Amino acid sequence: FFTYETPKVIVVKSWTIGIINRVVQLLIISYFVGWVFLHEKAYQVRDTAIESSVVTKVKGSGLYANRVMDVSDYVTPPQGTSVFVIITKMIVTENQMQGFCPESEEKYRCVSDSQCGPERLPGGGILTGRCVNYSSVLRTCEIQGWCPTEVDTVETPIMMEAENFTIFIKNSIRFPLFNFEKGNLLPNLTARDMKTCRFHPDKDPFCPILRVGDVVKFAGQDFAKLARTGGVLGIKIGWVCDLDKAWDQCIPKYSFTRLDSVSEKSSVSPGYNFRFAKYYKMENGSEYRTLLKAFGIRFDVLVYGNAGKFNIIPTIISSVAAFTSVGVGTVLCDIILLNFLKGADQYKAKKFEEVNE
Amino acid sequence: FFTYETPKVIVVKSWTIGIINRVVQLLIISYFVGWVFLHEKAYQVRDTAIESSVVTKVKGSGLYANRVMDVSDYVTPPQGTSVFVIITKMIVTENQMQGFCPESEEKYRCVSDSQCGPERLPGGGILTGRCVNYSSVLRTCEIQGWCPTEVDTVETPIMMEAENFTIFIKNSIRFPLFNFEKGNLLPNLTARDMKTCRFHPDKDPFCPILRVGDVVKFAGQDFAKLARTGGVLGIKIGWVCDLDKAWDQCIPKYSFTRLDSVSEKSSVSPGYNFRFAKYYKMENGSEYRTLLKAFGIRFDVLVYGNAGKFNIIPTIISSVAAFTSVGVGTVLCDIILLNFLKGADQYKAKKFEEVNE
Amino acid sequence: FFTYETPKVIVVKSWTIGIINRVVQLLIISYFVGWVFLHEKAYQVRDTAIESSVVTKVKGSGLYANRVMDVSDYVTPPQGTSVFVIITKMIVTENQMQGFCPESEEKYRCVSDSQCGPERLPGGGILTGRCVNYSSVLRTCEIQGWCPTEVDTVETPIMMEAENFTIFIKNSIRFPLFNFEKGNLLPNLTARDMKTCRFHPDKDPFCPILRVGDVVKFAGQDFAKLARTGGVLGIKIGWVCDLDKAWDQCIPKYSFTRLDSVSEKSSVSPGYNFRFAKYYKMENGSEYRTLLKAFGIRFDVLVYGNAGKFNIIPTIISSVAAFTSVGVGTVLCDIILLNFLKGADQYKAKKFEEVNE
Ligand SMILES: Nc1ncnc2c1ncn2[C@@H]1O[C@H](COP(=O)(O)OP(=O)(O)OP(=O)(O)O)[C@@H](O)[C@H]1O
Ligand SMILES: Nc1ncnc2c1ncn2[C@@H]1O[C@H](COP(=O)(O)OP(=O)(O)OP(=O)(O)O)[C@@H](O)[C@H]1O
Ligand SMILES: Nc1ncnc2c1ncn2[C@@H]1O[C@H](COP(=O)(O)OP(=O)(O)OP(=O)(O)O)[C@@H](O)[C@H]1O
Ligand SMILES: OC[C@H]1O[C@H](O[C@H]2[C@H](O)[C@@H](O)[C@@H](O)O[C@@H]2CO)[C@H](O)[C@@H](O)[C@@H]1O
Ligand SMILES: OC[C@H]1O[C@H](O[C@H]2[C@H](O)[C@@H](O)[C@@H](O)O[C@@H]2CO)[C@H](O)[C@@H](O)[C@@H]1O
Ligand SMILES: OC[C@H]1O[C@H](O[C@H]2[C@H](O)[C@@H](O)[C@@H](O)O[C@@H]2CO)[C@H](O)[C@@H](O)[C@@H]1O
Ligand SMILES: OC[C@H]1O[C@H](O[C@H]2[C@H](O)[C@@H](O)[C@@H](O)O[C@@H]2CO)[C@H](O)[C@@H](O)[C@@H]1O
Ligand SMILES: OC[C@H]1O[C@H](O[C@H]2[C@H](O)[C@@H](O)[C@@H](O)O[C@@H]2CO)[C@H](O)[C@@H](O)[C@@H]1O
Ligand SMILES: OC[C@H]1O[C@H](O[C@H]2[C@H](O)[C@@H](O)[C@@H](O)O[C@@H]2CO)[C@H](O)[C@@H](O)[C@@H]1O
Ligand SMILES: *[C@@H]1O[C@H](CO)[C@@H](O)[C@H](O)[C@H]1NC(C)=O
Ligand SMILES: *[C@@H]1O[C@H](CO)[C@@H](O)[C@H](O)[C@H]1NC(C)=O
Ligand SMILES: *[C@@H]1O[C@H](CO)[C@@H](O)[C@H](O)[C@H]1NC(C)=O
Ligand SMILES: *[C@@H]1O[C@H](CO)[C@@H](O)[C@H](O)[C@H]1NC(C)=O
Ligand SMILES: *[C@@H]1O[C@H](CO)[C@@H](O)[C@H](O)[C@H]1NC(C)=O
Ligand SMILES: *[C@@H]1O[C@H](CO)[C@@H](O)[C@H](O)[C@H]1NC(C)=O
Ligand SMILES: *[C@@H]1O[C@H](CO)[C@@H](O)[C@H](O)[C@H]1NC(C)=O
Ligand SMILES: *[C@@H]1O[C@H](CO)[C@@H](O)[C@H](O)[C@H]1NC(C)=O
Ligand SMILES: *[C@@H]1O[C@H](CO)[C@@H](O)[C@H](O)[C@H]1NC(C)=O
Ligand SMILES: *[C@@H]1O[C@H](CO)[C@@H](O)[C@H](O)[C@H]1NC(C)=O
Ligand SMILES: *[C@@H]1O[C@H](CO)[C@@H](O)[C@H](O)[C@H]1NC(C)=O
Ligand SMILES: *[C@@H]1O[C@H](CO)[C@@H](O)[C@H](O)[C@H]1NC(C)=O
Ligand SMILES: NC(=O)CN(CC(=O)O)CC(=O)O
Repeated sequence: FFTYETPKVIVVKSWTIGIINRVVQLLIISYFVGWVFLHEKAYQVRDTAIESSVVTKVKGSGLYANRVMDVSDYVTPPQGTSVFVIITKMIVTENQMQGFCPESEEKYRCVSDSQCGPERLPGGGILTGRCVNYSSVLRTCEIQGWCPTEVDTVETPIMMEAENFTIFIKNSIRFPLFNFEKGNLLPNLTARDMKTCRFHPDKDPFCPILRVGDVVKFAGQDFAKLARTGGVLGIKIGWVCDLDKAWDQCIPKYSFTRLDSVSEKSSVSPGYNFRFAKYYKMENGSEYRTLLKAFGIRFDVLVYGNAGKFNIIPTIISSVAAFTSVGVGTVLCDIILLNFLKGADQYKAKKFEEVNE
Repeated sequence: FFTYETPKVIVVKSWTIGIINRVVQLLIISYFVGWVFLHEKAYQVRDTAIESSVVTKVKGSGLYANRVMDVSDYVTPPQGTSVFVIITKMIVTENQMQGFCPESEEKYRCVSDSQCGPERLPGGGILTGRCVNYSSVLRTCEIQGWCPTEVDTVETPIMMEAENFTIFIKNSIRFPLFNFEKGNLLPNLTARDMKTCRFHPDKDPFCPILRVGDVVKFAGQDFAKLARTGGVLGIKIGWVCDLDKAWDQCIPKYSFTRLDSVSEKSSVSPGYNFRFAKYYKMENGSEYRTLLKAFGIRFDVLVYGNAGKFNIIPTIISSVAAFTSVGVGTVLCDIILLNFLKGADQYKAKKFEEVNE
Repeated sequence: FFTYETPKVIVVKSWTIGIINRVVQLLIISYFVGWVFLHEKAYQVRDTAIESSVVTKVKGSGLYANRVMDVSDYVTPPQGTSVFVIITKMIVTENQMQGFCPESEEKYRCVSDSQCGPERLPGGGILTGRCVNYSSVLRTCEIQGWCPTEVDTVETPIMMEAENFTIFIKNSIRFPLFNFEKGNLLPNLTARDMKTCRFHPDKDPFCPILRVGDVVKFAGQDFAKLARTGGVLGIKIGWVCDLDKAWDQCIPKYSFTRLDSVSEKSSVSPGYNFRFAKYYKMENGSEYRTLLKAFGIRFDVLVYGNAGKFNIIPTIISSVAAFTSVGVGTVLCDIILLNFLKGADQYKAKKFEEVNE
């Protein structure tokens, strides 16, 4: 049945409620224009599924254990991904072989073979149950495994030179929704630039060479301590780009932080270290290995971003929401008009028609 | 033109439609108060961009191949990240050298040199085209590469002791929106605690030491089988925290599962294994290597979470949505009033004014 | 006070505005039925927190440096995760030892000891400050470190055979919201299938064997060049599944691309390479190593997806939004009726009641 309903309406002409209503409407409109559209950029589509690729390479040489250490000695793993370690401190145990020997840590002290049992399984290898002489002063439980066991009585030095190593970060990102590609290596970067650019998160965001010490400082850490305990530093690269502006306005934002925050607050586990071994065998069949306890700084490059570009659909939908919402003022203007205008009684009479039954 | 419109309204006074309308309104209000605000916590802002850091360390010793294996023998890779493997089974091929030799697998059986060609490229090295004697009973295609080739006729044992290794998980998380930091190592964790805490997802979520066997059990797996085939276990740590409550109420939730689910359902690929080599060279220039086929359990620690905290903006917006929505009952109350109240005719007459032209 | 308000309404009976109003309503309804419900599937819940597991294994043998290279020689790292490298080109420096020696790169050319200082820290080891003879024609700064240093005067060949290696991808995914599990290895995959299936993103998405050369081609790259410079290829596996259809309708979508896009656009850094060393020691205590500069293709398997399944809550909410929105046509029908129907004056008179004071 083709019939169109529309409500009968009172049309007050008082100047007060006119200005007040037009004012409330102007406030709604201004809120949508200023906050929903400008600040929150509701007029554009957003891409958050950013595709990122990170390739890294470290350079620098250091003196440690009276030997020169280069990238292949101190960076692990070696494949140049977004997570890698620069080893800044080591505890080395040369020429371990499978056999029997006493633990060196005082935590394994024994006077009699009775104390050597399941109560102290952690560390070294498997206990024999015997109690043996580590030195003339100390006696410890005998173990079968890699011998001799490691010793941690005196602290080893750090590789101070590591503060001066360089990290090359080649980062490529793409917002697929807009088919947009950019990286921190601009296409006009020259060999000279690589030789002389000085990275700074504000002054030069497109220099791909970062000094380790600078990264540690930006993260609010003291290299002397971090290199002693080890830790984890995050290099966050953010691509928040407004594709309505120029390609050259899309700029990476570098943040630096320490990620293993629980470590600084903990007396039981203060840094980051791990153990690995170099494996050898003699001309004879038998095997031997060097055990290494490495302390270092773990870097992981975390890439995030979102892009926005003007689109008609969201603009239409959002403006429709604006116009639909401009009406909401009628509840306020109604309270005011019907209850606080000294002419309220007349308006209440004209607006409401009571009914009974 | 400062003019304020408002609609003329009928004001029924029937008790039935009064109670029914106030009831529908109470139902809307109660739905918003109970579901939108309480259950869905629409009164608070949410942070989902959680920053997580995971450091791991394994401890334990085992007997395998009549040698003691420690962390550096059986964990790979070694850097203590959120993904690592404990090797529970091995197939070892000692002292391989570059040369010529016959394949040992029956899948390469040949009677004549004709059968040795491109049809069987997988495995070993490059075929010479010749057919040679592996043993007096079996003959196989000759290959050039690492010799001798590996053999898989009889199954090797697993490292049962691995069920007893321990995994140390130091996890640090931060919700940046609220500048909130916490980890599974509480600041009051003591050396005694580390020596004696018993991890349980409910009874002790802040014990950082997890027993491998316990992890395998929580994931509904049988260590005896998993260690034979290899597999992938996920340790999920969830931080779902209501920052309106106390910091100490923010607690990690551990889940355990097997991630390579396709493996249990497959007859062709049942677990997880990989090959690597230890490289050596003699006093002579020539090189030789030990080849290793490792079966093990891959652990990856997956950290997720979201935080919520009271904020005024979303509370205002949501309550505005509540009041705006309370009106929607008028369509129902209209159907009822106008069509099912026995006094309907009068109301239809008072409400509608027909027009023609 | 149990009172029910309802507005007094004009009820035009003109056929024109009847058809026009019913038409606008039909357009709103059709927009919701066609776009909000069908295309955008607003009638179902969505799971985006997909759980994915990837296990990889490479197979193939190649000839390089007149030796046969198998998986343990050219894949790194070895643990078969979703990111791995196939090494396609190498620069080998045999039997390095700690000592003194001259740089070989012309970039370190010196005539006098004065030029050997901090200005050229990158590369090799630590400068002694002396200027020494590399050859009768060239002189370079002496360094202390691993000797001899590497040389890059003539380009080494690539491992062409790598185009023919195979990548086994076992991918298991689970949408937890719907407790849905599936992988690219179907449970009915047979050894024959593994021996003979030919992967294609459209014709055979469930073949888990991918030929390296095919992956390089799908990513729009030339193996001859990529294997020379190195690079990063992404294998994206997308699980976009409508759980209202059959389990067997849930199919993976393979995409291939090159992720280090900045490399092709850059003259300073064109590919992907990294350095590592094989470590040895003689019967004597002293150590020596082989240094390797590896160029290769990095593959990382990126798994994404979202699942949707019918649910009552979102259907109710969305249909409620449809009916609520069907009214919005009244502003348009009002403009038309009140201003463009030649009978407008009568309607304006019936609808509006002016008031003054
Ligand atoms: N898997 C594990 N099982 C039991 N205890 C562990 C484990 N991993 C670490 N720990 C203990 O937790 C504490 C902190 O570990 P952390 O690695 O930070 O210090 P550490 O002195 O390097 O430990 P260690 O030298 O024994 O490897 C130490 O007492 C350490 O022995
Ligand atoms: N890259 C590849 N190319 C061809 N076939 C492969 C590849 N990777 C694995 N396969 C085959 O898929 C099947 C399952 O592989 P899986 O690694 O689970 O078992 P496997 O017995 O350890 O295989 P293998 O011992 O040959 O490495 C095996 O038949 C294996 O040969
Ligand atoms: N950590 C770093 N510090 C300084 N320069 C670097 C660093 N990493 C790479 N570079 C330089 O950036 C340029 C591009 O590096 P890339 O690795 O792509 O090429 P390359 O020729 O393999 O470099 P190299 O052979 O010196 O390792 C080269 O000139 C290289 O020396
Ligand atoms: O500037 C190039 C850009 O123009 C258009 O975008 C507008 C944008 O909407 C405005 O906010 C303004 O600040 O920037 C542009 C006007 O110069 C389109 O995005 C497109 O045509 C083009 O990329
Ligand atoms: O507004 C962006 C919009 O993009 C897509 O919508 C497309 C649709 O995919 C096409 O079929 C086309 O015909 O209509 C739309 C044109 O923009 C997404 O499907 C949609 O989710 C997204 O909002
Ligand atoms: O309790 C400390 C906390 O108080 C405030 O939060 C309220 C919260 O809104 C209530 O739901 C209640 O359950 O908890 C708190 C009242 O004790 C604020 O969040 C803030 O002042 C403070 O952190
Ligand atoms: O409601 C949370 C809100 O936080 C931010 O809004 C800020 C804004 O960034 C500031 O400029 C400030 O002046 O106004 C708001 C105060 O909360 C986010 O911009 C916004 O997206 C988010 O909703
Ligand atoms: O088909 C099995 C499936 O049926 C139901 O889903 C409907 C779906 O809503 C329709 O769009 C249609 O295309 O597919 C199904 C009708 O065959 C339920 O999802 C459930 O009972 C079952 O899984
Ligand atoms: O519509 C999906 C819905 O799922 C969950 O809602 C559940 C709720 O968790 C249960 O307590 C149950 O009693 O009520 C709902 C039944 O679907 C989520 O809580 C909610 O966020 C989600 O929308
Ligand atoms: C170690 O042996 C020495 C002599 O061999 C002697 O001092 C003592 O018996 C042992 N040490 C301890 C602490 O018992
Ligand atoms: C870092 O290098 C500069 C010269 O490039 C040198 O002056 C400084 O001492 C170095 N720092 C350390 C800790 O060696
Ligand atoms: C390289 O191009 C970018 C892109 O606009 C520009 O900002 C930069 O100034 C250019 N570099 C030089 C040295 O001109
Ligand atoms: C091999 O010879 C070394 C001495 O050079 C000896 O220490 C080792 O025990 C021998 N092992 C075997 C198995 O003969
Ligand atoms: C292997 O050689 C032996 C003797 O050298 C003999 O049995 C036979 O010729 C070969 N084996 C087969 C299966 O042909
Ligand atoms: C694990 O350790 C306990 C003692 O700590 C021992 O009783 C048990 O036999 C061990 N399990 C295995 C499989 O060795
Ligand atoms: C450590 O602090 C947390 C934080 O409230 C608390 O729950 C726990 O009981 C404390 N531990 C001890 C041993 O008091
Ligand atoms: C090196 O010597 C060993 C014997 O010790 C021999 O097997 C090998 O073939 C020799 N290789 C070369 C290149 O001389
Ligand atoms: C290298 O030494 C040779 C002779 O020892 C001689 O040609 C010259 O002094 C040196 N080369 C240069 C370029 O000076
Ligand atoms: C790849 O293998 C086929 C046979 O399987 C062979 O014809 C082709 O030459 C190989 N490609 C290369 C580059 O060796
Ligand atoms: C294996 O099962 C899937 C699931 O429906 C099916 O699509 C496929 O055709 C099956 N394979 C064979 C060989 O029947
Ligand atoms: C070890 O012996 C080799 C010769 O075989 C010699 O080159 C090296 O300098 C020696 N090193 C030491 C520390 O004796
Ligand atoms: N301002 C509102 O949310 C009122 N809405 C109606 C509603 O969703 O309840 C108008 C609309 O968006 O169509």
